[PDB]
Amino acid sequence: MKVFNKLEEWLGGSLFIGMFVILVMQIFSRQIFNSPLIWSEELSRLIFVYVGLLGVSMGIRSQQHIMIDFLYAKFPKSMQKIIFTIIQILILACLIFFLYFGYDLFIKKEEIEIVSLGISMKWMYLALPLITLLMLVRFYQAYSENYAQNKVYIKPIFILALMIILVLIAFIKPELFKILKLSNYFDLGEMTIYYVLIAWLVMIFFGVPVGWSLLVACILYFALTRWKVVYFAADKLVYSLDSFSLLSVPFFILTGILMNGAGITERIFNFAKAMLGHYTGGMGHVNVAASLIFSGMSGSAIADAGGLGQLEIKAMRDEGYDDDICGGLTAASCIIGPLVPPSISMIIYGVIANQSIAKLFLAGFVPGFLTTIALMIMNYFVCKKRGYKKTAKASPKERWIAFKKSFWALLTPILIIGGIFSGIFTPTEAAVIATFYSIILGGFIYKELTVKSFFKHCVEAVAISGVTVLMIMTVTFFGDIIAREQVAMRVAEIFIKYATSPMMVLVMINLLLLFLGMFIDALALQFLVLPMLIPIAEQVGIDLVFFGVMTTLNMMIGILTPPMGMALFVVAQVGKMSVSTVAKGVLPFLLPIFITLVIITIFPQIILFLPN
Amino acid sequence: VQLQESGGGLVQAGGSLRLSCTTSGFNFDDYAIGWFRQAPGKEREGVSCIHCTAYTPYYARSVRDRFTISSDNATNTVFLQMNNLRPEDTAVYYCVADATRYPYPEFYDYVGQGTQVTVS
Ligand SMILES: CCCCCCCCCCCCCCCCCCCC(=O)O[C@H](COC(=O)CCCCCCCCCCCCCC)COP(=O)(O)OCCN
Ligand SMILES: CCCCCCCCCCCCCCCCCCCC(=O)O[C@H](COC(=O)CCCCCCCCCCCCCC)COP(=O)(O)OCCN
Ligand SMILES: CC(=O)N[C@H]1[C@H]([C@H](O)[C@H](O)CO)O[C@](O)(C(=O)O)C[C@@H]1O
Ligand code: NA
Ligand code: NA
Ligand code: NA
Repeated sequence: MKVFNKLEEWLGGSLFIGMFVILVMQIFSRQIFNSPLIWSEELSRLIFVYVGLLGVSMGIRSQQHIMIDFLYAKFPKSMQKIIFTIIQILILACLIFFLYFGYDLFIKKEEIEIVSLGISMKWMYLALPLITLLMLVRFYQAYSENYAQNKVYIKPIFILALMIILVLIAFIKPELFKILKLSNYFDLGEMTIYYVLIAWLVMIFFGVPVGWSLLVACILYFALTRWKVVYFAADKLVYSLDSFSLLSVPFFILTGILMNGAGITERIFNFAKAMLGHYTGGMGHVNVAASLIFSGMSGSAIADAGGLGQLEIKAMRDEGYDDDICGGLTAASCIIGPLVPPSISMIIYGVIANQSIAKLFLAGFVPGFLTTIALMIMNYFVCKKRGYKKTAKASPKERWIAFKKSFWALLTPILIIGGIFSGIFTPTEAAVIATFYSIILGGFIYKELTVKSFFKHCVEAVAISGVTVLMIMTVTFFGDIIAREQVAMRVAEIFIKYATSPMMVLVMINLLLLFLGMFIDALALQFLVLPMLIPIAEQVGIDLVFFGVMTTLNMMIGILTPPMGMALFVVAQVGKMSVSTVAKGVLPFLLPIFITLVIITIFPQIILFLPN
Repeated sequence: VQLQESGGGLVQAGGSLRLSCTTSGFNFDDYAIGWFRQAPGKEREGVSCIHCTAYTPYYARSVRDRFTISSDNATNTVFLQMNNLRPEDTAVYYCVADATRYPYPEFYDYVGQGTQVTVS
């Protein structure tokens, strides 16, 4: 049918709306009057497990899980089909692992009780084997399309036969899999983790998605050493999503969608263009100020670019500005988004590094302002050098009309930044209240958000968060494997041997990150270098909150370096200009970002003031 | 394969206990040896192991930097020195050994009698 093809959409959207209603009810019933709800947080997390797995299924269907195509794209087309076929087979193996070891967890936890809900801790573990049945469907469909475009090599009836045969064997005669147990053939000793690492990099640079490559590495490690333990480690695939902090990822995404779509990001631009814009090169000041004001609501740089680039480039080209600077400044000012709170990069860091997210937000607040000031100064110098004509000052009436129109919008950051700092809201409650306020703004104060549009925004927020949920729940699985083998300790010993002072350690880490971000995306790198770099930073005495801020700023540079820059591509799309023009025009504005990175690296006390 | 524990009992907060495990019946160097902990009413948790990891002994996150595991491969003995014992370490410590050298002491094949450690 068609209601089955669009099933995760209407199921995840409805579950997300229900979770949002439960959380807002909890917040109101706890703040307005003293009557806390005991069943709200656990019910919300139970719903979010299903929501995240439905998002993962959507990502499997759309083939929109993060991969590294730097070396894969350079392969000849004839040799590019065998690799893709092997990648599809590996994804199938991961899905069968999910199904079998989720059914085992579901059947092994029928006696554990959820104290607040009074329900068994299996309705949370029922999600993994259940949604996987959808994933095996959406996978096969996704394969059937690939053979239609000459992208795979095996006819999609042999894949179906293999899938059903493997599922039947898994649920009937699992012992037939003991042939594949690699510990019966290879005895690599205690140095197996370094053979499942070079075999994890070979997969990661051959085009296998990050989330699936991590799981294949875990499978290889547990097959080579001892399979009997994988039954107990697989639990990390489920309770990693039972996190109250992680709920702030699909909400902070949604509050970045309900503002571009509800037209609240244009009133802010009008306010910035009214107050500023009559300065020396003020059409770049309005750009940076709009980015700064919008960074208090969104948490992604690509959202900032896609929501403000057309307006900013149009306003700048209505004043005679060159194409290069128009495309470069609107790309360089994106990075203010994931720095000023809220930010999804810092939420991911706090999840991976087990750090407080409120303190990460407070720490990253200041570098956002520093970067904004540096970008404004560099833009002023560039414009005064190029001799752009100063635009006439707006009348004292337009500057007030714009503010009066875009007045309720400006209060959104005060809810978040002033709510987390004051201690009234936890970051997840801040996300829920911000989403509720954005709904009120776009539906009852500005009257531009319908119900179908709101549901579509919820569905696409679920879809976007589902591609990070998979990586979260597989990096949690891989991290314990990599941390019991003490690999980070060995790498830290090597780093200290080659770099003596801790400042040299910071410099070398920054250089490695800068080199890698040129060819690797900022999201396919946070789950590749951070899980191993965080323990090294902890060992060499680096503060983890400061390290998180520094790594976020170092990876936000990576979307501007033009071997592979997402911000450059987005700005090129929205500005109707070549990627090369944007890449060449952003070079003048990389210098202030480097200056900010240096002065926060060698002055750590700047970052750690608001948290402390 | 036989493993017998030694040392234990009750101490205050920071008693710096010293558990020992005298083991026989195998090759001391080819077998990964270690200790795991089971609380009075909790799932077993791995504590430490030698010969498991390639370079350095494995330590649990909550026993790191205050537990040290040492070898005595002349009398075939494994020592676990615990310092700064928090009142949450009241449990039973079991000495384990396994032919597979991987840092998972709670899933090791062989296990000793165990010793009660109380911290008040
Ligand atoms: C046209 C050509 C196309 C080729 C297609 C190839 C298809 C096969 C691909 C792999 C299939 C998925 C494997 C991963 C998921 C495994 C599912 C769980 C299996 C399982 O638990 O079996 C145990 C035994 O198997 C075990 O002991 C597990 C061993 C296998 C685990 C994975 C090993 C790595 C993958 C192998 C790579 C090399 C070969 C590649 C072809 C249980 O048995 P029990 O008695 O212990 O439990 C029962 C008492 N509790
Ligand atoms: C973003 C993607 C990844 C970014 C980083 C890599 C980018 C470029 C990729 C090219 C490869 C660069 C080097 C990485 C090697 C990873 C595996 C290290 C293990 C290794 O090969 O040496 C071991 C020696 O142990 C030792 O004494 C050395 C241990 C060194 C451990 C380093 C592990 C890093 C894994 C990557 C994590 C991400 C980066 C974090 C810094 C075992 O030797 P063998 O068993 O192969 O012996 C072969 C003879 N039979
Ligand atoms: C577009 C893409 O593939 N990756 C981008 C991700 C995704 O938008 C993710 O879904 C949400 O973090 O966001 C960034 O990390 C960000 O703005 O901070 C930049 C990165 O280039
Ligand atoms: Na932000
Ligand atoms: Na912008
Ligand atoms: Na780049």
